[PDB]
Amino acid sequence: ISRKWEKKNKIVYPPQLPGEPRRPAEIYHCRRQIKYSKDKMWYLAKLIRGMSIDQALAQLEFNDKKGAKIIKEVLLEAQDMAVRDHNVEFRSNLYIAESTSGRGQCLKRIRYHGRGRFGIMEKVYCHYFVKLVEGPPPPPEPPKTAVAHAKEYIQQLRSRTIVHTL
Amino acid sequence: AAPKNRRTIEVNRCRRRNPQKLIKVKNNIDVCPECGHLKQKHVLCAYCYEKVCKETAEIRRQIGKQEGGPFKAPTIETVVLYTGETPSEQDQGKRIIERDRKRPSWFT
Amino acid sequence: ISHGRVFRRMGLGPESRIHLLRNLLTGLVRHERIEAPWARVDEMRGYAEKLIDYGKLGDTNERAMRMADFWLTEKDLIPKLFQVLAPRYKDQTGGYTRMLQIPNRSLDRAKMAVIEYKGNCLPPLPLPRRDSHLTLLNQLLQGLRQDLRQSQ
Amino acid sequence: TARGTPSRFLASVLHNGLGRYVQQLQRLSFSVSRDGASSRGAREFVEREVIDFARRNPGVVIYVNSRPCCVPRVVAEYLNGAVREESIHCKSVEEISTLVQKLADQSGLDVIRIRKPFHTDNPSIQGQWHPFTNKPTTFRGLRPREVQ
Amino acid sequence: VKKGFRAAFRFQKELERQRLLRCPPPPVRRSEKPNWDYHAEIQAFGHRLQENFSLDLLKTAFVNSCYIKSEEAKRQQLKSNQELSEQGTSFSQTCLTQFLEDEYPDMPTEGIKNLVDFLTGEEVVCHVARNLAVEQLTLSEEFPVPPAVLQQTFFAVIGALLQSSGPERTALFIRDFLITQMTGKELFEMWKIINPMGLLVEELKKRNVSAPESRLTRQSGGTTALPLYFVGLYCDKKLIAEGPGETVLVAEEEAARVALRKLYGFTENRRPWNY
Amino acid sequence: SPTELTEMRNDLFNKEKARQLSLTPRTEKIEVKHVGKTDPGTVFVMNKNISTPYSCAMHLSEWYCRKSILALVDGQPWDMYKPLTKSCEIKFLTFKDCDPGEVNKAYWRSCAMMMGCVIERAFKDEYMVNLVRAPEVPVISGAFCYDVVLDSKLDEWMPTKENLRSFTKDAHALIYKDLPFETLEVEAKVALEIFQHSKYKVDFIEEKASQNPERIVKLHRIGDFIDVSEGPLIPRTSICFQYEVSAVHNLQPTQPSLIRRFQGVSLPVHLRAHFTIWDKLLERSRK
Amino acid sequence: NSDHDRLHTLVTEHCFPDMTWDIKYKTVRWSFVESLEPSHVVQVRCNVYGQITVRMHTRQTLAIYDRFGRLMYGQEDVPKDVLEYVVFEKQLPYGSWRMHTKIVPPWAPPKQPILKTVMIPGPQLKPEEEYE
RNA sequence: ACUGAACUCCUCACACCCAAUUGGACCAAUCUAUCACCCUAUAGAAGAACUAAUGUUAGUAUAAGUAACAUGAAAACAUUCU
Ligand SMILES: [Mg+2]
Ligand SMILES: [Mg+2]
Ligand SMILES: [Mg+2]
Ligand SMILES: [Mg+2]
Ligand SMILES: [Mg+2]
Ligand SMILES: [Mg+2]
Ligand SMILES: [Mg+2]
Ligand SMILES: [Mg+2]
Ligand SMILES: [Mg+2]
Ligand SMILES: [Mg+2]
Ligand SMILES: [Zn+2]
Repeated sequence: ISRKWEKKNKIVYPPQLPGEPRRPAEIYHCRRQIKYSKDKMWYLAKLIRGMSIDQALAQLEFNDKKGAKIIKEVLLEAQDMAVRDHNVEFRSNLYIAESTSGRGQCLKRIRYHGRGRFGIMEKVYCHYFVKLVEGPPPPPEPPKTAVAHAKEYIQQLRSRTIVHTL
Repeated sequence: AAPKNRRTIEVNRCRRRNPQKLIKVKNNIDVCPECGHLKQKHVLCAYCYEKVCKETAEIRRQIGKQEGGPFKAPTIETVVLYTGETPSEQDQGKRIIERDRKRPSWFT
Repeated sequence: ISHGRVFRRMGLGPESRIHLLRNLLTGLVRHERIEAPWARVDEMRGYAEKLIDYGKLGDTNERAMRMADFWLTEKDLIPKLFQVLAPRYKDQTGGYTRMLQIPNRSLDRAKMAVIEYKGNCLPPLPLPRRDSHLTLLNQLLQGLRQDLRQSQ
Repeated sequence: TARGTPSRFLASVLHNGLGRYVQQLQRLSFSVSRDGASSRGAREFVEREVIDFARRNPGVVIYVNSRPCCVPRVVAEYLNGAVREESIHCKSVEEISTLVQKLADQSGLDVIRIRKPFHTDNPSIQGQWHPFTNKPTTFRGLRPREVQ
Repeated sequence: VKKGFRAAFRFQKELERQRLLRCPPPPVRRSEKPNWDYHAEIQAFGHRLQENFSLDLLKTAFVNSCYIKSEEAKRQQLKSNQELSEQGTSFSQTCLTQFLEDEYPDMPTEGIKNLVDFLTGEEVVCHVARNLAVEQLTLSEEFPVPPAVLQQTFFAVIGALLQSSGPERTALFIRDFLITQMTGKELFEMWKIINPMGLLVEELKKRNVSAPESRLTRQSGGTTALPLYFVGLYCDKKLIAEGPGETVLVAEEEAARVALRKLYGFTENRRPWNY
Repeated sequence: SPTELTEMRNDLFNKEKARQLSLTPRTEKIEVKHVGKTDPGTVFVMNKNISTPYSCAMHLSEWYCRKSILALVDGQPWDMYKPLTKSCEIKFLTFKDCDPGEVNKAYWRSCAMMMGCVIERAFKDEYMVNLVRAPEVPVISGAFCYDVVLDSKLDEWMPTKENLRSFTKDAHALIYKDLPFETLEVEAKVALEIFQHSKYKVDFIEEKASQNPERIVKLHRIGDFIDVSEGPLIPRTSICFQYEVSAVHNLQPTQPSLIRRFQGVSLPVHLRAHFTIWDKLLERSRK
Repeated sequence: NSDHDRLHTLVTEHCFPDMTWDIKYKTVRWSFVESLEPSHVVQVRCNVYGQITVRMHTRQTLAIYDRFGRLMYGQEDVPKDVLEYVVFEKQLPYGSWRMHTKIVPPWAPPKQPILKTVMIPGPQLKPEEEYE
């Protein structure tokens, strides 16, 4: 098995020079062996990707899926450790940069069928990962307007060359 | 009927990452003025409702102790009085349920 | 097609639906406040109002007594229905029940509702209160009202 | 295949032939082993041919390192910064000579598909064709069906 | 486990290669890598350029003042290339001016100065030094060598060539290694200008010629989003130059640029440089 | 030139900001206790004269930041971006409080200031515009008013519907810009230095310096625009959602100079009004 | 430099967690500058362990950063005057004198203020509970 | 007239397009002899090479988060009701 996500919190950067932008804080947290399908967990992860910590918590508090409570607990733990140990000034000044669900170690069981035949149930377990980055959530990628999109078209037209000749 | 070919991960992603399947963002979440916990606009605050349910459970335990047995529903009104409270003029002729705690602020 | 069908299909059939509503309504009469799945509460609200009306009809009315006897499985509530609830609402003409939505049941995430009889002794629910009249929008609308009143 | 491989355009390093020809190869490094059948050819090359090549190519610095080695190698560094490493493992003296001569005559550009066998910085002398070449003009520049 | 060593060694080599590609080490000056002898490298530099450099002069050219300062600071716990670089830069500017004036007598002094500045600029000189291996032999206190220091070292090398072989050989060197850099380059790609129409008007005034009349020679797709306008500048009803564009203003500006090119004799089909 | 006047006023503003910041160097921890109904008992150790009630809301949660418009530091209304001075008790006031009157007044003042900025940067160069004052009118009045003296060349000119709509478009551009409401407690001397040209603002500054015990005056800046504030303002302009410069009425008693009152109306994002109600409010905001 | 190997021999085991626990995953730029008054012993006491109290009034510098190299305590350049009462202990066969504990008197001046603002949450009340 | 092949010419290079079968030149990896000593050489050997046997074992996919499964009601969780 791999446990690199936990190690990711132990990387120490060298001191920044005074004339350098303040490096945003980053907190890697995860919960391993959640009794929940990674496919079902992925929907919640995608839902909360890119949102502020408070908005993500609000969205998860009112979600009926079982994984919502687990993700909320993980996010709360991440916030607590970010404030205590990663020198994050404000609780709410955090946004979910990364949130993914990983397959866990699963167990195989037998499902009895009608005519003495059987199938192999898998007691599915999944991991859950979050990276919390300090600072306001990045603005959503604005949809490309007609002006810029026609600009792209004209650039493509100009890029044309006389192919297969001198 | 059995599948004729394994469905590729590309097709499966196209299917199961569709917006129709993605979880929709709720925009009716608000902060309860009373306690500041999160609630939905059309739903009662969970925290405040838990307060009310716990106080109701205590009052109902007192009611059960007073009644003392099944099928003992009173034929008269009921009034809940807390420590340091006395039945008022309209509270006369109504069964009194005594609570050992002080009057809650939200209760009136 | 269910155009105009006003009764939900609950339980194991019509009789089972009636019995489920009967149990819910008996609990409502006993406790003056009940939590139950939102659909069942919505279905039982009308029957609660109808029981209040039958109680208003009077203790001595044979039809009202029979209806109460059927609808209250615990017979100790019939005196309560005829001597507490009905006198309480004698002034009112309707709206004896207050129904509100509650956070979904943790067990199965069912849509939950709390239904109570108005004027009960239990602690008040966190009712939704409209915005204060002193808000910016409400004060502007108050200005509208005053100007319209003065002009016409 | 071409689609599964990078491609470039035929080019020189610094217009290598315009003013004068500058040999692009600048450094050769032969890692050879005193003992080992693999580097017998490399040893013979160092004994007999490396000096002649060195004096024939004064612009190339040649280093010879005798080190315990199971696979003798020649590393060629060109002026443009390219580095090409070729194993001379079990190569005869003539094979090593030809390989070294090819490295000397080669340029530092990558050996990948070349899109065109030619490269002109001034492809046109009479004016690159445009739709209005060969099209006669009209009085007052009146477009077809123009009233005035 | 499978008995054997060769497959394991190969896999270790592949893992090392992938690790290096993913996280390449910080760049290191070639001097610090194996197989480096400064004297042989500098001699090979001279022989590669086919010029009989004086070794001491070339060493003094390759050594920089900042390197001397860093070396002295380290020693706490040599002649720089300043004069050689100054001489080389001065001679290079004068010789490039001579070349350009001889090749394009109609080019104005401003254009000649701008072309010389382009040829001796940080970008072009840095590219030439990088592909001539001056950077490898450059002694500097920081790596990669900054473009300013690289340019200074290259001009110091030119000055050393001047002091060793003479003005004629140095001029040949410049013609070979800087005049070639404008091959394929466009006049206004090398000399940035603003208001080419105004500059052309000035030039015609100097030549005692009336201001050109901009006139629409050809047109296509006027009302579309991809128009083509060919605009010609007419002098006393005589076409001097016509240029295309997307809008009429752009076409006129480009026609002015073409007219300037023709007047200065830097047309695309001009006589190629002689070597 | 007006651009030069704005540049020098902003320079003085920044000079005063830096002067106060230097006067308050290092970091002194001040204890501010949340006395609000929710999350009671929380305590924030804050940088003296650096942190803000907005920073306290940042510590609390994002909902506090988004919903809180004012702060009652020790019972007095403080702008959400006004630096805190001493250990105190803080309570956040939103638009939907039981008694949001103070928040309404702050919103009214902020909208008036935005209108003043739009007016000052609307007219053409030749005409001269002098912002006399933002009269403090009740919200019941149905419109926030800003008083301006226009040039004698325009004393006979009344804005058209298109001109009013252009004013609204400029105000909406400001709202989209979403500039914070920077605040300063600046001594009357520096305030008069900043506003020396504007006689009306000079006398208003003198009046405020007389009213308050000391000569401390409230200067406020949205962007490149500095004005004397009758009180605390909104944190940011993006709080405004609906905004409409409704009318311009020429005050009847104007012998010396013609004072025009620009009347407008706005509603924050928290209190959006439906289209029809908004139209009726606009109609009533032209009196 | 986080030279825990030498710190183990330089400080007592009772002191090492205090020396190194809270400073994990953060760079410290502690530096020394000339002392102000000569260090002198204060008192000594005593299977058998030595004990020596030394009073120092020196001048020092701090710059404690985060995992991300952003300063969070003290200026790196400006030095401060430090009054410390350092207690050494010794094992009595091969043990030496190592820092055992720093005694901070109640009258000592408050230390340097923190750079980041902090919050101290009040009682997280359950529904039945009410704030007091 | 032109277009038109792997035919033919042209610059360079040539053993480098037939099933079963047959001849030949090389060779991956392993061990042994002796070398070598950042991966090898000359030889001797052999469990010496897998895109295919509804091949065997193990892992994980697809079908699929689908088929299918489950807890009578309220409540003081005492208790009561159907
Ligand atoms: Mg069986
Ligand atoms: Mg059913
Ligand atoms: Mg053909
Ligand atoms: Mg043939
Ligand atoms: Mg086999
Ligand atoms: Mg295989
Ligand atoms: Mg197989
Ligand atoms: Mg699946
Ligand atoms: Mg299906
Ligand atoms: Mg089913
Ligand atoms: Zn609440």
